[PDB]
Amino acid sequence: AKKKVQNITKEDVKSYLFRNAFVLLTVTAVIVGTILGFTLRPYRMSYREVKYFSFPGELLMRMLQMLVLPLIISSLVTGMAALDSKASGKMGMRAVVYYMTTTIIAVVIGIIIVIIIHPGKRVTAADAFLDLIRNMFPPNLVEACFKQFKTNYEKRSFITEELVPVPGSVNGVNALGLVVFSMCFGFVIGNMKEQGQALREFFDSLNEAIMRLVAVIMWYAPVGILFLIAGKIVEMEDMGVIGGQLAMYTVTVIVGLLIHAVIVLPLLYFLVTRKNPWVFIGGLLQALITALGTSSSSATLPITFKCLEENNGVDKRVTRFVLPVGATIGTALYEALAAIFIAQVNNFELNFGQIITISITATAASIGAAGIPQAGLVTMVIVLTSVGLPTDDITLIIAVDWFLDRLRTTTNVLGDSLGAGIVEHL
Amino acid sequence: AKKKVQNITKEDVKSYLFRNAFVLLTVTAVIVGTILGFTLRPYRMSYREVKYFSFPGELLMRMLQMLVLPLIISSLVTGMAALDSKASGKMGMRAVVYYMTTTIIAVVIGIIIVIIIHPGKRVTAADAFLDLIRNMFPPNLVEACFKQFKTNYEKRSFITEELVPVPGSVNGVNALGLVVFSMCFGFVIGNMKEQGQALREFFDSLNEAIMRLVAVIMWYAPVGILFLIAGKIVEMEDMGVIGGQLAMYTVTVIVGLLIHAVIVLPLLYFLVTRKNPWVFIGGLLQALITALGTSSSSATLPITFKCLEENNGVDKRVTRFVLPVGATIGTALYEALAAIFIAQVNNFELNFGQIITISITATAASIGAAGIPQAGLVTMVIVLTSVGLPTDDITLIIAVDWFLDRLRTTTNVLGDSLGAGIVEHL
Amino acid sequence: AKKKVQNITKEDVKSYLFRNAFVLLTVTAVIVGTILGFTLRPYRMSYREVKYFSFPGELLMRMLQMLVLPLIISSLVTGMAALDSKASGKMGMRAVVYYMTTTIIAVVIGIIIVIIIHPGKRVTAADAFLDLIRNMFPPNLVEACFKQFKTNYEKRSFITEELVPVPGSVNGVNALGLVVFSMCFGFVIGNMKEQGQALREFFDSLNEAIMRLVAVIMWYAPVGILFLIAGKIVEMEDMGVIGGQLAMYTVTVIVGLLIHAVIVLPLLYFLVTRKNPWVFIGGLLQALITALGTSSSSATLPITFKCLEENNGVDKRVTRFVLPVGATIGTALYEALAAIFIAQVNNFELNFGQIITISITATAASIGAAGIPQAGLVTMVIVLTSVGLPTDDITLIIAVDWFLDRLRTTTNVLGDSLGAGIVEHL
Repeated sequence: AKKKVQNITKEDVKSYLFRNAFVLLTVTAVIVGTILGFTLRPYRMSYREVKYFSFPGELLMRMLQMLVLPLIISSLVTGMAALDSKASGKMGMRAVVYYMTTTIIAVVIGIIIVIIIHPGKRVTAADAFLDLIRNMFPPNLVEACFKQFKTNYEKRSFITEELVPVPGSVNGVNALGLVVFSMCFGFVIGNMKEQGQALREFFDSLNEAIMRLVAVIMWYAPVGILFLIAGKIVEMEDMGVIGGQLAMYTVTVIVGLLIHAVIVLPLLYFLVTRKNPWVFIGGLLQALITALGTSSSSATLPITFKCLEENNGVDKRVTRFVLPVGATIGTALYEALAAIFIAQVNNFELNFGQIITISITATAASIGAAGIPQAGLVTMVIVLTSVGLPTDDITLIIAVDWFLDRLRTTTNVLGDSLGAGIVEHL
Repeated sequence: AKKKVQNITKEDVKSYLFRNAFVLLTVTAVIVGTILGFTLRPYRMSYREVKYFSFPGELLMRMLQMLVLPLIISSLVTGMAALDSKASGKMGMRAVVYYMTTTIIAVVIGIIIVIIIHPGKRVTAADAFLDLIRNMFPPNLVEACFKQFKTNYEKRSFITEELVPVPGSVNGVNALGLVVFSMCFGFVIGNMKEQGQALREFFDSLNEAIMRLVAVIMWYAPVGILFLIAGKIVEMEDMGVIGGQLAMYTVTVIVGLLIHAVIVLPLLYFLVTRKNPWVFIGGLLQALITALGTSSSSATLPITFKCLEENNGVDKRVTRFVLPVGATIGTALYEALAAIFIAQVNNFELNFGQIITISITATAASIGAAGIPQAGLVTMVIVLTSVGLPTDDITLIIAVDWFLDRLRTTTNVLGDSLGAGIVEHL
Repeated sequence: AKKKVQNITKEDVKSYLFRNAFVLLTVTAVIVGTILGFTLRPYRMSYREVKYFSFPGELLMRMLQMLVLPLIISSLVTGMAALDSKASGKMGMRAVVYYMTTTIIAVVIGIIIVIIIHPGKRVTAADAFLDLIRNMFPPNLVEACFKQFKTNYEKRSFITEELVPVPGSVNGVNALGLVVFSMCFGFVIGNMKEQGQALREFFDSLNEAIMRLVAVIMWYAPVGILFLIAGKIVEMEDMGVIGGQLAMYTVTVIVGLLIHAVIVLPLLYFLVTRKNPWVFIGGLLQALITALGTSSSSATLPITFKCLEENNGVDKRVTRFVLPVGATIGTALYEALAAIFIAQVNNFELNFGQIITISITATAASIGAAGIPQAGLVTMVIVLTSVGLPTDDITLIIAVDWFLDRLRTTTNVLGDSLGAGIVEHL
């Protein structure tokens, strides 16, 4: 093995460097930012100076929270429009219901994990659920863009001392109502065979425009993350506790992802398929390695097709339509983990009623996240804008997201292949 | 007569039940809601409990006030775009001017009725008219979505004690500026013969999408109205006065609709046509019966064409273009009645200056209301959002709207047929 | 010469009157408004009365600040989309870079002039530049529509007395972020050869719709300006100082425009072309006279083509693509002059840090102003909404804009012809 790399060590790496430039550049940026923040700590310097130095970080944050809304709305509209055309039968509905219930299982197991292990170091619950149910329908799109709905207590109703609710408003970004409206509108427009042809192409072109808008603006990410890390490290005190907290987050996410991959998914596969998933893993290991390496679901998609066609012994007839609609419709688990950790870090009360609300917000946020490989930053922007919490804690959760992205894409390919197998069985 | 129904009484009603399911379901929902509210009155129960019980009612209200804006704007844009194409001559302008002046006569006679009979049991007038004239042009669409313009008095200007005006803003929904901007934009895009072809189809497809969005979401109306009635009945005290007020509203609306149908309209018909409208009624009674039964103007539209073609002795040449543009461009009278009653119920001052403002708001609201048969709820949402008054009083005015809808559609078919006759004469 | 006009004095002026009706009507309206304001000054009359009288002026202002946003966004989107198609090579990028650097030279020379002559009679500068850099990316389009970002000082941070910044928001219109987002989106959609074909036509049709929306609504301008002048003259006291200030503005703008025309532009032409610009002026004087007369760049565009083709001895090959993209992509100088004068009039502090911000705002505002000849009013609305200052001072700066428009169009044709020559040389 070591002899082959000693024979291939010739000076031809420029093509490989250019093909995988983004990951190396962002890793180097993170490393240099951490080094600069550590070495700039002794030099005491003012708050105005730290804002001046760290401006590009929040500038990148501002650009991403520009991109948050049109990206998700247009991508989900396009996906919903394409779902009806490709999945014209009952098996497509079966597949989407299967994927919905699997992601519900993922989010509930994740919330149970975060409740029981505590990674961080009716009075409101009923009100929180009530406000979520109301939040599915904000006043309209314009209000949903910049403020949510939140119940208050005006204390003057009706010898009268009670926790009387009263309507109120809270600023932020209301994705949940927006995302559900987008889902319904996409379903309606996809129900069109010919009447919606003109409308579908315009939204698709807008979707591709937003795709390349995200793509071109992401080349600024290295220096922005560099400066964000450098600015945030020097102003944050007691590095030991934050390091312990980020280590606990890393352990929590890695353990949860592996257990969801290798217990609940094999169990549900064996429940219905009644076959051995180990042979499936042996057949698909090549595709899994390719997904781990490239860290791109779309790039390894033909590899997955060929692997399931030749090695896994899967009938090819079902494969053209279940996989693409499923890909467009484990990300929710990671969103919920990040959101609950962010809520826990800033000493919030963390009631048992808001946990379900943040779980639903996270699972709705990740439906139309992006088609880019490195979608961690945009997803974190989505969830932090939808929940309203401050978005300054990006650095800690993105300092390790490069490996979490490989884990995300490998879990995605496992889930997609097993869904293809289960719909082949049905 | 009774023998025919005794011979047709065979057990084949499922098709008729399915065809007219919506009206029966909503009537049953209203009846059961009234019964439940009456029987739940003795059981004393808390305000939090009543909000919990009545949540689906305001949930339906929230969905309708979502649908209020895109529905009206897109429907009116499509109607204005189609008006220029179908009505390419001076007779189309004559017809639209005729319909505008008839609806002005309707709204003014309605406001005179509500002033003189009082169905309910320069200091501001000039300012109100000034603010309406300013309100035709809000800052822009985004501001018009969620807040209007309202003049205030800051009391500190220029030995200086005067009612000095000062600009201000009031939250709500500004339909009037939005609706007039939509009318102007639709006229401009309809002036295009070929350049606006691409833009027209996109808006038309969006219009059909909103049509079926309203259609699919209306299947939730029965249970929502059930719960709204049940929640509102139990919290409202002194049922006698509210029953008297709703009876007075019913008498007012029915009397006004009949008098506008059988005095002013026949008088203006005889003024120009110089013919006997009684023969017209005899010719069109079949179409009137069909409109009363189906309660759908679009469904009885071919019936109206065939009736005017064969029985009324009307030349067919004019009929393809006057009727459809007129239908798209008595509803304003009912909107004004409901709005003035809602204003009178909550003990508002009801100055002589705001009556013209609410009349103009109502007549602008009903122009692009909907194409659905049961458009009462959406129209009430439109007017209550455009005026800013609370939208909790829907139940009282919709408890009888099933019969008012038949009256509305029969008045609409009378007006459309008489307009077709008058433009045939010209 | 005088004999020819004595022979052409026959009574055929109705065609000329109709062709140039707008300028004569607006000049007559301004004159009559000034006369009415002067003669109504002795008649003392109340503030409510003056608002009643001057309502149509701010009504016109409201309509223009309706038109401000869609006009600029759609026109710039269309221009950016058309730029890539027509300018498919490196010479188009060279031309746009040349025009950008020329307009930067214009705006900087204008700001130096206004600083040195004073036409009117790190604490914030660094903060102002920081807020401008942040302002390129507002939260999103909806927030950018009605409020900007402005830094504040909360005075409670960390024995702690410092000018600590804190984020804040200020209402208005945020064109800069909107305009830069529009530029980027237009570039992205213009990069499409076939995929963006469907999206481009819809935006182009919307652009033409907005064009004729501006055109049709401008027929109301005469009476609106009449009433605005009449209302503003009578309420403004000490006419002498305001007359001196407007005379100083006229001198400043005319001197700056002529010096930018006949020093810096000929110098840069001689630097690269190494030819005599006087022969160029002799060749193009016919086109310059036509531009001065018609005051329309588009109308005299074929005249400019024929003049450069036959008299200036310019190769025709380059001329189809450099001129149109340059026209769509001296106006910035006039915008900056007007904005700095408006800032100076109302006794603002006028720090050395906000001057660059207002210069950048003005130069970004004029990029997608309009294609209409009399675009002064709309441009002033653009700049006053983008800066947030009151928009009541339109009358003083538009009382002479008829001649400034001829100067603007002649400077535009000089610049376009010299750019065509310089790109022919390259």
